[PDB]
Amino acid sequence: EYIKLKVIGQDSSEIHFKVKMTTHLKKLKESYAQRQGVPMNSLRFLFEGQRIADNHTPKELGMEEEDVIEVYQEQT
Amino acid sequence: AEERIISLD
Repeated sequence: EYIKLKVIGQDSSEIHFKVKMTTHLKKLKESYAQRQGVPMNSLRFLFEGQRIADNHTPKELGMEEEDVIEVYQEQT
Repeated sequence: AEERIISLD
């Protein structure tokens, strides 16, 4: 029901999140950006290379315990 | 860095 996801930043640091399978991943994006002190819209969050939308859930994306989310600067 | 785990929802 809850899984732990590892969010890896551009500098190789990690913040882990415990989320429900039904959680909207906007909440992870907002929390991560808050902790980094950057605007949420300055970042893109990828799972298996694909962009995570605000309304995506772990269940929708097939995420599993200890899966990795990568954070990159938004494209320009 | 120390381990950091944040619970959501």
